[PDB]
Amino acid sequence: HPGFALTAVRTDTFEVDMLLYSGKSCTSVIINNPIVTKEERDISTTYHV
Amino acid sequence: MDARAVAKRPRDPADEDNELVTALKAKREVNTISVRYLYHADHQALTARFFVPEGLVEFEAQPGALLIRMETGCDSPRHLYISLYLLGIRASNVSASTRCLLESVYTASAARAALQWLDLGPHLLHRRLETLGCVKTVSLGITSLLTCVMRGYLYNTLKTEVFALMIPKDMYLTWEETRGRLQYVYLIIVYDYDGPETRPGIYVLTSSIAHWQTLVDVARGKFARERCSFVNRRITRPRQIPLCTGVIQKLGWCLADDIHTSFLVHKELKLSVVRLDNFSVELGDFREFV
Amino acid sequence: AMEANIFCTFDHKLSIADVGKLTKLVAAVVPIPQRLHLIKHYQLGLHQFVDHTRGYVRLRGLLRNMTLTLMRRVEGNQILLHVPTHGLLYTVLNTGPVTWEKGDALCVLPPLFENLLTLGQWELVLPWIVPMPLALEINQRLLIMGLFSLDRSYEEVKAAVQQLQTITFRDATFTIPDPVIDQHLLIDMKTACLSMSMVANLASELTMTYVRKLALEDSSMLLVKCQELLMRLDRERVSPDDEIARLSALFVMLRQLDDLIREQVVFTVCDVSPDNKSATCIFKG
Amino acid sequence: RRGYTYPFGDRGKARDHLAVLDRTEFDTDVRHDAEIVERALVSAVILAKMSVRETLVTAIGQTEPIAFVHLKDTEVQRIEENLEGVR
Amino acid sequence: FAATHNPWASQAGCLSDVLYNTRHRERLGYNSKFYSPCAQYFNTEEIIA
Amino acid sequence: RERSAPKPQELLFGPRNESGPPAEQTWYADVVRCVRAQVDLGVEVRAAR
Amino acid sequence: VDRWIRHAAGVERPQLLDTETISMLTFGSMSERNAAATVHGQKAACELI
Repeated sequence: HPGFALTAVRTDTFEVDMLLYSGKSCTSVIINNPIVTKEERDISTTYHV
Repeated sequence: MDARAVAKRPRDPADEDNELVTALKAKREVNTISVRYLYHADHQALTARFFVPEGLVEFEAQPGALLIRMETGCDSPRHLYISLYLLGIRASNVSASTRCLLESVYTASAARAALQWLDLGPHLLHRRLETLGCVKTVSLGITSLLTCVMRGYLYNTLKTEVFALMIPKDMYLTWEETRGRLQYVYLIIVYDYDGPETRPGIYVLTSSIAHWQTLVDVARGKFARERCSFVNRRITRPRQIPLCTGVIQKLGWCLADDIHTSFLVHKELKLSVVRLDNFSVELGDFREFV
Repeated sequence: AMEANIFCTFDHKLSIADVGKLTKLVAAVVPIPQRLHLIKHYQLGLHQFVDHTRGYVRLRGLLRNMTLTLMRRVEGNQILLHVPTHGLLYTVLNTGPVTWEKGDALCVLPPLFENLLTLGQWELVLPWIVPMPLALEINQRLLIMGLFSLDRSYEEVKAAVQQLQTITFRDATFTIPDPVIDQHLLIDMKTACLSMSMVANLASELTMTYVRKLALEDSSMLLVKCQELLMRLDRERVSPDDEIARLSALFVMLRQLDDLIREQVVFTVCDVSPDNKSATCIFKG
Repeated sequence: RRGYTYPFGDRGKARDHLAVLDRTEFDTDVRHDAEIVERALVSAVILAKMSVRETLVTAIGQTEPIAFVHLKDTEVQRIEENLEGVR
Repeated sequence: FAATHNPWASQAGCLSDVLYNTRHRERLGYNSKFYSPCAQYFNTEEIIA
Repeated sequence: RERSAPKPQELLFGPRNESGPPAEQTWYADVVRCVRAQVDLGVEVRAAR
Repeated sequence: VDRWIRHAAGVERPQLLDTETISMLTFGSMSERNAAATVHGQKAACELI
């Protein structure tokens, strides 16, 4: 035994299934019609909604 | 191959139904998506998306910054993207006041590390920097996205507004009295071969001179001291092999009335800029002169 | 609405596997020697230019003369090719050995290396798509190892040539072909090297005479120290018509050398796929 | 200097032997010079052998002997006669 | 209610403080990618924030 | 002045590195002119290398 | 002493493209190699104070 001890610290990551409660009309969500924008590239054309 | 067929005027989107409209109308089907007008579907500018860490995003939330990609001798982050401002702290031209200002702003691991990677390598700057376009977006985060264009104007998604190009004043350079109806904007880097650390000077030029030969002759006439020092270091400190007293890169065309002097604010710090309110990008790689 | 494409015809009948193989390169850069609407498959690629006496230098000159054209679509009996107009962005395939990063300024190089579409008499040899810094590096390395041809007998020359031959560029290591074959140097390489040697040699002689006169005039004070420099190197060790002929010859040799001196940027990259074989880029000069 | 300029097969091996050769300078003590001169010479001979592709012994516990490289035998014979005279 | 149960860890500059505070670790040359359980307890600048 | 070149982490993190001397030096000089016997002694003068 | 301690602790010398790689490392990198097989999961890195 050397002249000094030591305290070790450790972390373990657990996997968990949560449950969430919410009250009726706790929030109101505001949305519009989805909107599409075009990125033009020759071989493949992409559209962002 | 007929009289009626050849006489036809070309087909244009505002009157011809968009492709998704064609498909849905032909099936007689509906989507929840509102898809009649496609945004970005009439843009002439060619854009790209870049990711950068938060430390380098200073002074970049303002559209109109000029963006640079620089080489690093490492492997996994090997290319970082830096702004012309961060390039200014190293510029041995810019005055002490502006230098201390943007040194006070650019205080993070990422930007400072960009500075050591610039100061470390034996290569000259122009053999380490590749130029990108001018930026117009900001999407914040620990790693942020920037949208950059290098061919054309610089404007909002609806083209509701045009974003200027912003130059820091101590880099702004002029060589002519009577302003031309059209002027090009060039980037110039020049090297001081005096002292142990060859001090690089950074310029953004504006001139009506389109031709390469007369432009380079005027530049060499105005940069006499650096050429003298190039020949001097050739003579006095041999078997070190300098090349280039400077390089010139072309990106832009603006009308003289569009350019104005302006201020720039960030974190209530006050930086002075020269602005080109309407501006278009056309990038060409460097050319070297001695 | 529509675009002006170029049609290409293959004469040798194509097995279904081979026309499938055609699709696998449906976005690569296929050079063409001329602008015309319907061309025969012999014209595609660089095989017609492959003369085994002439190497990399002549082929890069020709590639500067060539017209680059993206393969666009594949159908039976005829292939669609697309000539890229300036400024527009296009999708290209990475055929060369090296990977790409955003913002890379690309060039074209002659083939330096399974052969594509080995028809009975023909082979499809695409150019190398390379970033410009490696273009400078490889051109210089090949050029220098061209210089050492006359004294390859001594061991240290062989070791230096080996050191110049191996090239690394962003995690890619590959060996370029030696421009010396059977101790004989290909005529194009020999002419280029001789021209560079003569340019330097004749500059040495002419510059002293023509500087010492100009030094009298120079208010920009650099020509006097230029004369000082040329005298410094001088310390390290004639008819007028012949003199004007010598100047003319100096510029002739300089003109013959221009292919090694400057090359154009043809593509520059905007984004690259995780499928790294392909990337989008805009078309330069 | 010559080794740093010379085009070796791989930079690592020649660089290491040249580095142990580079920082070998003396120390104002008589006894230690006898060790360090030999210690420099062995590395120098390693480097010279690698330069001209003659072999070097990689056996553990064996050091490549201190000797010339590719001199003609008359020169080294007169060297050894001079060394006897120095004895 | 003792002053400290581990003098080598609680003091403002002791062994564990310089070893595990992210700031003192930045004064040294660490590698940021490695998680350290102590950093949660010791980064006193963030704790004060 | 007796400072070794900074280790990389010192330059990446923390308060700035600095340069020792200012670009301008402060000097005093004695000026003697012989053509008219005259000496200038109380001179404050600036010097730069 | 360094070699003796490294062989006692069992760790290899730092080999790297020293300067630029070390600046990158101080910026952050994944240096620790994987184990060949891990029937038990992620390494519970213990820290000692």
